[PDB]
Formats: sequence, structure tokens, C-alpha cells
Amino acid sequence: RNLQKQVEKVLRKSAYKIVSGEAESVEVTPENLQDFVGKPVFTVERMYDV
Amino acid sequence: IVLPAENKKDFYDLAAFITEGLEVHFVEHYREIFDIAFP
Repeated sequence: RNLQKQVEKVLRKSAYKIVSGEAESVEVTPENLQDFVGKPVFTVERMYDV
Repeated sequence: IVLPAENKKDFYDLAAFITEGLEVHFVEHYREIFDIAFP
């Protein structure tokens, strides 16, 4: 579910950058991702190596 | 202020005028903060 919301957000902030934005073709790439979602909400995988 | 390092991203998203002034630290194992509070 949460993945649904975030993919939706990406598409939405992309469309705003088309209706007036210079770009007519958004293409998210891992380097570019920050611009649409900001900094990561998680970084750790497990709370630590035992 | 000092805050857990695992929350740091939210401290680097608030509006800049709020953030001006105060220094911040970040940590994960408490043994670091204990070496901050008592220099």
C-alpha cells in the first residue's frame, strides 16, 4: 500500500513539471530521485549486527 | 541539540530560519553522547 502512495506521488510531481515545466519527458533515475521524494526515510536494514 | 542519527534526515528538512543558530550532533550508540555531554 505505502509503495502505491509513493509511486503516485512520483507521477504527480512529474506531471506538474510537464504542464508548465521545461521538460516534456520526466525520467526518474536513482541519482535524480531525491528531487521528487527528498532524502531517504530509512537507511538501516537491521537494528545492528549482533 | 543532540538527536539520534537515525532521525537526522528530518532535521535537515525543516525551514532554514528555524534551523539557524543551534548546533546539532548525531549518534547511534549512547557511548558517543556520553563523550559529548562531559567534554
